[PDB]
Amino acid sequence: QPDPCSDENGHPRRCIPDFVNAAFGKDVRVSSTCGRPPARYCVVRLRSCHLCNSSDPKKAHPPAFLTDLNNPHNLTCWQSENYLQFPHNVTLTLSLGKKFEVTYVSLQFCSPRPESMAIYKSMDYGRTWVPFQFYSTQCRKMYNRPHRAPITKQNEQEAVCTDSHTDPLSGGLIAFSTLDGRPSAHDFDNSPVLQDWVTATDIRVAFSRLHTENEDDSELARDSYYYAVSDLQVGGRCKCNGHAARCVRDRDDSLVCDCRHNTAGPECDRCKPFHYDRPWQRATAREANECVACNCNLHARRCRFNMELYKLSGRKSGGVCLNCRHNTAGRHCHYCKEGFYRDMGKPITHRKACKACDCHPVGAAGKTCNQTTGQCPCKDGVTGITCNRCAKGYQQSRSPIAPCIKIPV
Amino acid sequence: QPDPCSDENGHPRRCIPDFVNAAFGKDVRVSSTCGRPPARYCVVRLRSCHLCNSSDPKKAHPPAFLTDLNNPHNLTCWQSENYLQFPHNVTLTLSLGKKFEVTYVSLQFCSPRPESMAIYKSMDYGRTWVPFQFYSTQCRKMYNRPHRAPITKQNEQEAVCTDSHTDPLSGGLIAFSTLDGRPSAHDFDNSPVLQDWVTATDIRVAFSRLHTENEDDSELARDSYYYAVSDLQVGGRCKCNGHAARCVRDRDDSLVCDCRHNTAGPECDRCKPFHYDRPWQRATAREANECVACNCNLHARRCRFNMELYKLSGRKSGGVCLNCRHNTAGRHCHYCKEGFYRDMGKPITHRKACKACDCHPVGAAGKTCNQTTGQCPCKDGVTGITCNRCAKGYQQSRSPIAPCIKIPV
Ligand SMILES: *[C@@H]1O[C@H](CO[C@@H]2O[C@@H](C)[C@@H](O)[C@@H](O)[C@@H]2O)[C@@H](O[C@@H]2O[C@H](CO)[C@@H](O)[C@H](O)[C@H]2NC(C)=O)[C@H](O)[C@H]1NC(C)=O
Ligand SMILES: *[C@@H]1O[C@H](CO[C@@H]2O[C@@H](C)[C@@H](O)[C@@H](O)[C@@H]2O)[C@@H](O[C@@H]2O[C@H](CO)[C@@H](O)[C@H](O)[C@H]2NC(C)=O)[C@H](O)[C@H]1NC(C)=O
Ligand SMILES: *[C@@H]1O[C@H](CO)[C@@H](O[C@@H]2O[C@H](CO)[C@@H](O)[C@H](O)[C@H]2NC(C)=O)[C@H](O)[C@H]1NC(C)=O
Ligand SMILES: *[C@@H]1O[C@H](CO)[C@@H](O[C@@H]2O[C@H](CO)[C@@H](O)[C@H](O)[C@H]2NC(C)=O)[C@H](O)[C@H]1NC(C)=O
Ligand SMILES: *[C@@H]1O[C@H](CO)[C@@H](O)[C@H](O)[C@H]1NC(C)=O
Ligand SMILES: *[C@@H]1O[C@H](CO)[C@@H](O)[C@H](O)[C@H]1NC(C)=O
Ligand SMILES: [Sm+3]
Ligand SMILES: [Sm+3]
Ligand SMILES: [Sm+3]
Ligand SMILES: [Sm+3]
Ligand SMILES: [Sm+3]
Ligand SMILES: [Sm+3]
Ligand SMILES: [Sm+3]
Ligand SMILES: [Sm+3]
Repeated sequence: QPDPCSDENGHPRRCIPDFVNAAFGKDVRVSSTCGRPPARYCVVRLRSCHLCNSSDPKKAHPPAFLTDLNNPHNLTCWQSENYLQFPHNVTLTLSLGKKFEVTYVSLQFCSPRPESMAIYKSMDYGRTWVPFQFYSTQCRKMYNRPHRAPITKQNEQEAVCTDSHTDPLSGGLIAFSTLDGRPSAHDFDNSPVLQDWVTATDIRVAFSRLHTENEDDSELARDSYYYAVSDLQVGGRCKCNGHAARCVRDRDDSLVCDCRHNTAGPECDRCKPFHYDRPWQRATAREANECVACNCNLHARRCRFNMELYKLSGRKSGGVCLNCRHNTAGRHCHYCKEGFYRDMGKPITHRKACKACDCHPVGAAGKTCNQTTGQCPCKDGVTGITCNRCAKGYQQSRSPIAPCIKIPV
Repeated sequence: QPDPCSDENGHPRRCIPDFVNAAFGKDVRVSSTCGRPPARYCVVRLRSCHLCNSSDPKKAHPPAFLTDLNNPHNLTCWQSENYLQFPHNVTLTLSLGKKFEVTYVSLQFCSPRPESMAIYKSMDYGRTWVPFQFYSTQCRKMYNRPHRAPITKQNEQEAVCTDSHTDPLSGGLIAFSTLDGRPSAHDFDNSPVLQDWVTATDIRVAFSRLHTENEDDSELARDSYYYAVSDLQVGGRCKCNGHAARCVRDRDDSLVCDCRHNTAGPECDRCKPFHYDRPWQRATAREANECVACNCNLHARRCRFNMELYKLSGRKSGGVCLNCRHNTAGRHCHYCKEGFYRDMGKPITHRKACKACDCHPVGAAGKTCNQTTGQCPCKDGVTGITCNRCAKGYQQSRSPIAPCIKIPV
């Protein structure tokens, strides 16, 4: 069970959390639940009505039932409140509290499937919602949607209406594939819009009309106007952009990717401090697109990225250093500032590879060193890096203006 | 009659003024002169006394007579006042008002030569005097001097006493050679002390006892106790140290060498402004020892000499420049100061052969040029003297930190 982000040889490798039913176990918020106050429900010569009493445990159908274990034997099932009018839309809302890549959303009913329902998603933690899938026989009437609309390479963030659900009365499932039907699911791994389509922080499914005049017209309701669902599932992985092997509870229970590849953020959607030599790209299966640290030769704490710099190279590197501290300067603090010179004995990384100009006042003709070698501008007859000694064939005078005069012969 | 200081080829040549009788024509100052009031003088069986009357022109003997033309015929002669006691010293003082190199001092008497006289000189324009020559029979008694003292190579600034004058009564000369007798007159041209010995700004000759008991003891005087001199001469040249062809009247009649060889002063005893590359030596017959101008490549008005500098070379040059003005510096203002660089197009002498560092702010890694070539410290990929253009194989970025990034291939 090795590190999935760490390739063999300690290298980077794209990594994504286990695929899960994110709904499982989690508490779902339903607009209507039978049992409060207790009331009998007929179950349709099929009329065998039983009691839904919320208090009475063995005869209750709470929303908890929606998500717990479902085995055909001793199966368990939530049930909406009864005698629904027509205008109704009964809603189940699920809040993951983290961005997810959802592959499917599936419900299994104990009641007959709705004639109209609609799946929604929140990308924004519950403030606004988006059409995900529509199900109805009368598409244009109920949801104002073309029936079985086509999905071009454009307009493939389209939430379609379909009669697929209409096929049953004793129960049965209706499941929604997010990727199915889209043209660009060939290579989702590098699809910018399908990677956005399959993202949700909350999920909401809203039944809006039941499967019913022959007896008595179309108006008032009866014991059998209710919905029941046994198992809700949203299948998908935690949204980590491939830079994390799992999600996990942060400080203060805000579930978040355990980020890797020198990425940070809740979705690993960015690079980690001082790791800005390369732009944050989402990890594909080909290149793990980790965040490589800029290089400052140990003379800068902070760092910055320039995209031109990246583009101007072979898309190799674009990092930049800030306030080079040890009398260094340059993009990478690579060279020694004016007024100093590269101490060649120390290595550039060393705190003190930049040494100062204690050049000779009389000897040298200037104050500033060569910024590599240290050589000061020697007066005509003086030699040395400091210009602190007369060339051979010259004699030291007491004069500051000119020491080291020519001996002739 | 060409320039004697200017050798053929316009070169330097030692030059000295015409040799002269400096006393000639000049007014002499005598302590005693007969004629005021008129009195008869006996001239010694020789007693043929005539009249000295200062007013009476044809019978006067003023000091003017001492120096004017002297031809044996119609000769002319000054005469001291008469009836001199013994203590007397009668003095003739001559003031040249300029330093001279005197070869001889000669007097010709109409009276009998003194038994004691003494020649003196002033080197200091009349304040103090120095023994030059002594003449007496009683040397130790009169002048307190050894008779015919010898003249070593040392102690050859000695003023000797001699009986040379004693050999006559009707007249006759007594002349004094300054150089005669000295050992170092072989090469006076390069003798430091004989060149000093023969120097005088004033000359004074003092008769102190006459050439007389057989008749009447030794006490009171008679008509014939007087001195008379016909021609006084001091022979010599104007003291120019060989750097001037003649002396001549300055502003305000202060006679002075017309100095040459880039020398100045009254005696040409020094070098002329900004001509201090070589110490002032007196011109010998071998080397004219002119004053060579120091070199400042036209960037300094003033200049100075260092003797160490001269000694440190092959006694070649020792000049130094002051406040190099055109952003130059150095002994000769030879190089360009820091913050500038030698404009190689102009010649060093040009006002503007020092050009400034308008180096590139982004391109170059420093503010200061090479002080010869101008090259600034180029950042890694930039080329140019200003570092104002990217090297080939590099692409200009908008970044100040690093423009001119590597194109790879
Ligand atoms: C069911 O849904 C829509 C609205 O969706 C939600 O309904 C509730 C379950 C609750 O979640 C609300 O916050 C949502 O608005 C119903 O009709 C719409 O709701 C607005 C309420 O602001 C109402 O004014 C309009 O009739 C509708 N607005 C828009 C923009 O369409 C409706 O009852 C059901 N929908 C269908 C298609 O039957
Ligand atoms: C003649 O000379 C000396 C002094 O020389 C000068 O005498 C005058 C002509 C006048 O020029 C003075 O200014 C000079 O001093 C006579 O004796 C000396 O003179 C000083 C006077 O200050 C006197 O006190 C001393 O006797 C002498 N001083 C010294 C230092 O010797 C003297 O009359 C004559 N000399 C001889 C040798 O006979
Ligand atoms: C430091 O010295 C270097 C090396 O001399 C300077 O750059 C060189 O100048 C020579 C001059 O002959 C050229 O031949 C080289 O091509 C240059 N090499 C480079 C620019 O890498 C440089 O200008 C000096 N810099 C400082 C700050 O003194
Ligand atoms: C100006 O540049 C010169 C020439 O590069 C510097 O002196 C030379 O440095 C090189 C380095 O490779 C040596 O090989 C030469 O021997 C040096 N020549 C000299 C000293 O004459 C000099 O230090 C620089 N001066 C300034 C003011 O920038
Ligand atoms: C529902 O069950 C609770 C708990 O036993 C009880 O209080 C209530 O009476 C029941 N209601 C009916 C209608 O049986
Ligand atoms: C000297 O000459 C002047 C001018 O002739 C005269 O005044 C004076 O009397 C003369 N003295 C004697 C003593 O002859
Ligand atoms: Sm590998
Ligand atoms: Sm696993
Ligand atoms: Sm269940
Ligand atoms: Sm009926
Ligand atoms: Sm010649
Ligand atoms: Sm001549
Ligand atoms: Sm005469
Ligand atoms: Sm007698």
